Amino acid sequence: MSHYKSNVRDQVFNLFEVFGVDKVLGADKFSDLDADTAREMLTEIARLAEGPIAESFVEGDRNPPVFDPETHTVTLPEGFKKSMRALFDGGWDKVGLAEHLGGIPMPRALQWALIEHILGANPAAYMYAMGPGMSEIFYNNGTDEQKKWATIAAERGWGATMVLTEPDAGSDVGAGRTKAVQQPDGTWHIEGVKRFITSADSDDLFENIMHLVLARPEGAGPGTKGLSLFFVPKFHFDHETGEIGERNGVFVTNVEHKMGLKVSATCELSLGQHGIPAVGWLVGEVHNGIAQMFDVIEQARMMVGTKAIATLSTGYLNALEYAKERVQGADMTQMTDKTAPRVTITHHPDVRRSLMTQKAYAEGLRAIYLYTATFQDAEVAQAVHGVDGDLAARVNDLLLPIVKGFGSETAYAKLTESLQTLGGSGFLQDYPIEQYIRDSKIDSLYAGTTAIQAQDFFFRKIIRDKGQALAYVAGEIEQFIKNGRLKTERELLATALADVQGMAASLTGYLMAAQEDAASIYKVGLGSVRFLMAVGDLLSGWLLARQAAVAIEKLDAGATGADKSFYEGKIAAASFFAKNMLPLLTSTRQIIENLDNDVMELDEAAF
Amino acid sequence: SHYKSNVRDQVFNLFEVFGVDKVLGADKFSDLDADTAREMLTEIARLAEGPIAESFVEGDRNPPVFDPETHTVTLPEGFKKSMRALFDGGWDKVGLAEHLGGIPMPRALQWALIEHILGANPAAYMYAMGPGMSEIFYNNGTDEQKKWATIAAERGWGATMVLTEPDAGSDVGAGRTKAVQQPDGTWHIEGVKRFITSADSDDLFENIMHLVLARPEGAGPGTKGLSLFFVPKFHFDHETGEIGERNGVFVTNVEHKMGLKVSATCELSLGQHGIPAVGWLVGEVHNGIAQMFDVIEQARMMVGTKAIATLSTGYLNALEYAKERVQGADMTQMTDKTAPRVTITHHPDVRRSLMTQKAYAEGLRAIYLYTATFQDAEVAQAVHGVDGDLAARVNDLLLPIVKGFGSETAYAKLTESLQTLGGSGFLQDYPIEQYIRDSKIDSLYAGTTAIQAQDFFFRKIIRDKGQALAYVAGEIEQFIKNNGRLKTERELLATALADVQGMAASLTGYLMAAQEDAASIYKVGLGSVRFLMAVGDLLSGWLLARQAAVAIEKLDAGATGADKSFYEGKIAAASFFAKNMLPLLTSTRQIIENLDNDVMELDEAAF
Ligand SMILES: CCCCCCCC(=O)SCCNC(=O)CCNC(=O)[C@H](O)C(C)(C)COP(=O)(O)OP(=O)(O)OC[C@H]1O[C@@H](n2cnc3c(N)ncnc32)[C@H](O)[C@@H]1OP(=O)(O)O
Ligand SMILES: CCCCCCCC(=O)SCCNC(=O)CCNC(=O)[C@H](O)C(C)(C)COP(=O)(O)OP(=O)(O)OC[C@H]1O[C@@H](n2cnc3c(N)ncnc32)[C@H](O)[C@@H]1OP(=O)(O)O
Ligand SMILES: Cc1cc2nc3c(=O)[nH]c(=O)nc-3n(C[C@H](O)[C@H](O)[C@H](O)COP(=O)(O)OP(=O)(O)OC[C@H]3O[C@@H](n4cnc5c(N)ncnc54)[C@H](O)[C@@H]3O)c2cc1C
Ligand SMILES: Cc1cc2nc3c(=O)[nH]c(=O)nc-3n(C[C@H](O)[C@H](O)[C@H](O)COP(=O)(O)OP(=O)(O)OC[C@H]3O[C@@H](n4cnc5c(N)ncnc54)[C@H](O)[C@@H]3O)c2cc1C
Repeated sequence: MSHYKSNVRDQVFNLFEVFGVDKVLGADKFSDLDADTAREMLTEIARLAEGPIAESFVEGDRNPPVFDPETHTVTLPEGFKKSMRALFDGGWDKVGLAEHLGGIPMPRALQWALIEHILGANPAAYMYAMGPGMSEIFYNNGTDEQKKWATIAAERGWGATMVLTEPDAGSDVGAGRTKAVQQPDGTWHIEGVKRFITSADSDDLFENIMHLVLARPEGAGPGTKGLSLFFVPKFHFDHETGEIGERNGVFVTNVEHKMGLKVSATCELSLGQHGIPAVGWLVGEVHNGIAQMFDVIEQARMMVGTKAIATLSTGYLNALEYAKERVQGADMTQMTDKTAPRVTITHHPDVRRSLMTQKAYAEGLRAIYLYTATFQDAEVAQAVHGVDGDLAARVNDLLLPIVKGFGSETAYAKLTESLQTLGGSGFLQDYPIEQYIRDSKIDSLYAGTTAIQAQDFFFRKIIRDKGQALAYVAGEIEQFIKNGRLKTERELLATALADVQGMAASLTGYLMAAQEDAASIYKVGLGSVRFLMAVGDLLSGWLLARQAAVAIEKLDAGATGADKSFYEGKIAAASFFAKNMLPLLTSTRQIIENLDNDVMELDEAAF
Repeated sequence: SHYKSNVRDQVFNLFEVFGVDKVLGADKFSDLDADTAREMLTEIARLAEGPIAESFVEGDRNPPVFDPETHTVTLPEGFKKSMRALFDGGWDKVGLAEHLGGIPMPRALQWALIEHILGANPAAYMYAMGPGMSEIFYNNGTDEQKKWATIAAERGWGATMVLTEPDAGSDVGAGRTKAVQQPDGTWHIEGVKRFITSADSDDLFENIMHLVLARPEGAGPGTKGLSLFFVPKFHFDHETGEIGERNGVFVTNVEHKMGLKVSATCELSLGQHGIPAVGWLVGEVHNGIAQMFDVIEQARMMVGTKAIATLSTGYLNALEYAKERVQGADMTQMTDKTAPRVTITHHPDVRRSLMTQKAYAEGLRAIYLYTATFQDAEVAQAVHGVDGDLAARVNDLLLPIVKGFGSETAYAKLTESLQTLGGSGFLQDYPIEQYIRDSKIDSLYAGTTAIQAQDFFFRKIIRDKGQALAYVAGEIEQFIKNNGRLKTERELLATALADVQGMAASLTGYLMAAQEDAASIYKVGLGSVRFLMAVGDLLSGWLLARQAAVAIEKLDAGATGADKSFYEGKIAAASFFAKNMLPLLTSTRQIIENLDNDVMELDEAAF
């Protein structure tokens, strides 16, 4: 079979046995979707991901997209286009799409679990297929007239792009110089060159593409808040019928050569530089670009983190299958006996340490993104957590930099253990892990670098939030702590919580001390990413412990066979993570408590 | 041009810190002075930065192509040009014994020279490892065999080490390749070997000497039944060296790898194509694994230096980018969206990461140069006051540090080098993504990190009765006890030293409990790799601190300009490492002190 090793068993356990998302299924917005159908959908997309979607994982890498300068188009490999079709023909492009655009209503915790499987099998496939959901974002932000266009874009399944980055404006989006010039008929002419645009062309996958392009109107202010968002389609079209018309002046001029994620065309997007204007329409006919664009950035950040977690999961499972089957060496209890029976490497403790590490973090991460997703529907947050819409929004925003930044960095780091398990064979392309790594290194970069995530997590999602969302999550962790076979984990989780509390209190000191000493703010930057990672380790230990608490209930209730084995591994993962991962936060708090600006005062030439 | 060298740091280490110049001009190195050595370093560094780094990208993008019916590989023209450059300079004969045409040199200077090739195009050095392996065959050979070794050395033949079979990788002793004795005293070798580096080399050499482990018919099991054989690709005149008829050792496969592509990694079939693979019993004694380990020691030393070289040019590339790249405002001006833009070396997190790349890069350069000062008894005497026997013991202790800690550290910290480049870090246009891909293998070949950790504990500490480790502990303890501008660094080093002693005592405890309960040995396994990494971090902080003390002396004396900056960066690096990396070992010690066999007893099906 294929490279993509699924785990719907773990998804359902999270959705149903731990977070209780089924408690909303069958009622209200999800009236016509019951718990059984949800499991069947999860099983269906997992089989589609393992088959036709994973079919072209290797081809997309070894036979990558090509730029045609004769036509300013991109060619994609045949096998990848075949997988794209399999996804369209199942309607898996309409996941969580609003009902009035042809989607099936769902809790987003379910939606992202469905999404995970595509991202584990062929992540670029899902990215090419985010058009409809970006069309919906255009709908929510559009005028009534534009809402008709957006509807056409969703129903005909046009592709879509996020167009922010320029050569001199990446994390500083506000530094972009692309301009918008208003015309007499109310349209705008966009003029500029954007860089690193995903899916900017897609060969003949779609009949049109919607480019969501950020630009600065003539005479607008500086920074992000001078920016406006424009709807710029690859082709002109009839605003009633949808009939595709004349080519619009927005062309790809180049296709990057990347370490991984190769079948994802990443292009220089040139607007107006080829003899026809790039006409764009101002979204909602208001000047509000960076706020509007962030509805899409927020989705992209959720996707990138889930992708990372999706890829660590099948990394681990590939490594496990290999370890179970590979004979090498004697049991360590028989080390000196050179006649002793050879063993499979799962008998070797460093192998078992590295499998338990991959397992605990993979499953720990899956819980986080699903937990995060239970705060994205007001109805689910109320039903499962008892929190009103405003608190739900805030905790979702708090948790996104975790899903993206902590997921980003952990999945790549732990795939090293994945590959390691294969011994020398991990370095061969014959096995999928080296590509998992190359495909995953980008997740720490696009949709905001990890540092950008950490600076958002602290400055916006905590400080500007006055600690409300952070205080709410800490409250749930404390409640689990204060409540037998779980006493030791709880003791370690209590240390870990104090440690994170320590780190937050320390950093906030450095920040508010900056008013009498401006250089103090650098200590916030020096610690922000480490603080983010600790919060991600704290959440993983907590969520993993919750899961063990339930596995104990189900075991005491008499689970047997394959179920028993599953629940037994939750206990193992939870105690391992408590004992081997969490303690390191104590020394991290202390390191953060003793930060200084020596590294800032040092002259650049001394590096 | 991708490769950024650092002769200055090498000289600073060799001369101002370790005083390797105290042997130049006397005894074995009569005819080589310190001024000459500085010149050899800067020459090979210029060659590596030019003709040898020139084909780094080409070797990767246009990797060797295998012809299966000729059993040969074609290497890309540009890489072969680099090899001839290496040859025309005698850089294939670095440290080779004088009686083989080599220039006598202390091994510390030798690995310093080699570092440049490994940084510019590591696979080029591997192809060029022939003469040094001929010197090993020489040392282990009969008088008649010594004549062959000399021919092979001065004629510049390539060479391989042939151990791995499909089901014998870490367990070399499981290998089934057989050796059949012939009436005249030769042997016919029959078997298939896997993953053999440089097993074919296009036309770079007129012969290749395969050093093959094989089990003579009727010899015992495990590694002790093995014997080493001299198996030449071509038969040759034992007197004149004239090349004769092809020997029956043919490559039947070449792997497709994640990185290090230009290095042919071949399946080697001995005796399978109707022509016998004649082999000669090296030294005409049965002592294979002992003999092959002379080469395995070399290979382990090289892999580590390779990992370290790759991180150094990784960091230096990252530093140049960060110096030139403008993005964002100073965070003391974060709120003002009209504040001047700054180069990213101003941003705390970028400076945290550069400091991290620097401290580890230069910490690891010190470790491998330190290790190399115990590989000449003459140098060990002059620089350390240590007799030949302890010198060999200390060198054996440090090799798994160089290999195990060096491989894992370089790869991980390269993640920071790529991050510093932002999105451009994911592009092939820059060399870091290849650094990563080319570097992942170092944790695997020449023994995996688990194998390194296991060698380190059981053989280099326990079987050693702890005597080498105690010597090193002494030198760290002596540095702590000795100005007061390093008082904080010394306290942190004292903690760390104690923490590592904690680890070593704990693991020794688990070993001795296995006398009464064999399963306790698993605890040693669970902690071995963490322990190895701990000793590595300790050594880096100790060596970085020694460097700071010498930089303080040199700054106090009135250093200026570029020298001043260099010395200042050593101080900042030693202080950062002590305050940001060393404390984590305390947590690690507590984790090791509390290991359990839960993860061992768990049923495999629960993973
Ligand atoms: C196409 C499918 C596949 C795509 C895969 C990935 C695609 C990409 O990579 S797209 C390029 C992604 N680019 C980024 O993510 C930018 C990363 N850099 C940052 O985020 C910086 O921190 C920013 C925010 C750009 C710094 O600019 P500032 O002007 O300095 O930001 P402010 O803090 O002043 O906020 C101003 C304005 O911006 C909105 N905003 C900021 N942050 C958020 C968040 N987390 N969530 C929602 N909105 C946010 C706000 O509207 C804010 O206004 P306010 O007055 O402060 O409320
Ligand atoms: C030329 C192009 C560049 C090539 C680049 C490298 C390519 C490669 O990867 S080459 C293949 C490398 N293969 C390995 O590294 C094997 C890794 N596995 C191990 O090392 C295992 O731990 C071994 C040692 C194979 C375990 O087998 P055992 O029989 O169980 O070993 P013992 O501990 O009982 O000792 C047996 C015998 O071997 C000698 N020995 C062991 N360890 C060493 C070390 N570190 N250094 C020197 N010699 C060693 C000893 O002679 C020992 O006998 P003794 O009675 O204990 O003295
Ligand atoms: C494969 C790929 C696909 C992409 N697709 C898209 C797309 O579809 N749409 C789109 O709009 N963009 C896209 N991008 C652009 C991507 O979002 C940017 O690369 C990313 O936001 C980082 O910007 P940059 O490359 O300019 O890095 P830089 O902004 O130059 O950052 C370089 C380094 O500086 C650090 N840094 C920068 N500013 C700060 C600060 N204020 N504080 C601390 N550290 C800082 C960063 O951490 C990083 O390590 C894509 C990029 C890639 C690689
Ligand atoms: C690019 C490349 C080039 C190579 N070149 C050469 C060459 O020139 N010459 C040569 O002789 N060999 C060469 N090799 C072989 C290489 O040395 C082996 O791949 C390596 O030693 C690991 O062996 P293996 O692949 O069989 O993996 P395995 O031994 O099967 O390792 C699988 C996993 O099990 C673990 N494991 C195995 N045994 C134990 C144990 N006892 N205790 C704890 N953990 C254990 C390992 O750490 C690893 O995580 C090369 C390999 C590669 C990838």
